[PDB]
Amino acid sequence: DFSEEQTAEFKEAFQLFDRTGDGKILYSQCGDVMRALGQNPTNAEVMKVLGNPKSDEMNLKTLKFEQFLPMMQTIAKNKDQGCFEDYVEGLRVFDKEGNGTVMGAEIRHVLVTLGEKMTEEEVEQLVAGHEDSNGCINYEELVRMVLSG
Amino acid sequence: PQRATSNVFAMFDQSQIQEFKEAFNMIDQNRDGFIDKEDLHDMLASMGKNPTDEYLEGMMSEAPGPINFTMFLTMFGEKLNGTDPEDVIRNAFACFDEEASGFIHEDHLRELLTTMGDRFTDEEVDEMYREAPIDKKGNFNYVEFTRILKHGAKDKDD
Amino acid sequence: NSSRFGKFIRINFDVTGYIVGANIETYLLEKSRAIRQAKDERTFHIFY
Ligand SMILES: [Mg+2]
Ligand SMILES: [Mg+2]
Repeated sequence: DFSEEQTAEFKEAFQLFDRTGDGKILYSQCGDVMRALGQNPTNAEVMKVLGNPKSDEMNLKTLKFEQFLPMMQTIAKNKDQGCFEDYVEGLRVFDKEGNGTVMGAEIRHVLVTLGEKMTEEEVEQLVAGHEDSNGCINYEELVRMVLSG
Repeated sequence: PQRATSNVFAMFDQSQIQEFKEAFNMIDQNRDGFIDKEDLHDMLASMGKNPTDEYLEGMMSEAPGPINFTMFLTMFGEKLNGTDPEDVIRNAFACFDEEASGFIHEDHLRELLTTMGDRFTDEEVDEMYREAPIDKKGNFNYVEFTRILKHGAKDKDD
Repeated sequence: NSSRFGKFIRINFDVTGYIVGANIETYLLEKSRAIRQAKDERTFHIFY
């Protein structure tokens, strides 16, 4: 582990996610905070973390700050690290004329054809951040923007 | 910390001490630079109706004997801390809701106030409800609230 | 109940993919219904 600076960051996030009692942590809350604190891989880690696919009780999904720390390490061992070459090739295959004339409709289609989907307000929210025109980007600007957090 | 205010209220603008010296001059009918039973019992009676309760002895007992100009200034100085003029509160109220119409819904108000930040009880928060005038249909205006929080406006008059 | 008039409804979308308006038109409202009626029918619903 690093010095106590990362423990201090986890503590201030702990007091930051103190709704409905500071002590108890929801797995949704811990997942959100760990993702935002510089760990992209969050999709299929629920089984790798809980050890139990039980996702029925939203009110009481038990987690404590003590065992939370090794969880962060066993996640941060970086089980997967992709780079933009695969992403851009997939999008250029998804692309139609090589420049991105009007990409707005088909990106929504491809994101609604995936089974593991959660949100639509984010789908309408992605227009922010240089994604303003009718799919004007050839995906390089948006890849650069997303790969900056 | 110590919170003794060793300096004479140095952590504030000095305009308020000209208003305070004007108030001191107008209360001091003896004009000796010191308050008195003779002073207040008639200057307070100028707008008041000769109150029977002996709370001016409350002042002269809060600070024993007749109080100096600087004593009055510092006993107000200990009363001001952790507060700022209306500009910053107005800007914050403009920030939290984009519309800036001051339509702070009662549910929204309680959610934004009692829940997050420094934890405190909604029961003591209710003093902002039973006393401060809240607008109808749940929303809560702030400009009048900011004015009454500052010296700009008062709920009633004597 | 008889749909005794032709109609054509045009719905307007946008390049973005959202509805923006509509336009309709009717063809040849049947007449001679107020004048003498066949057996066991009625002119129109408004009169009722
Ligand atoms: Mg005097
Ligand atoms: Mg018909």
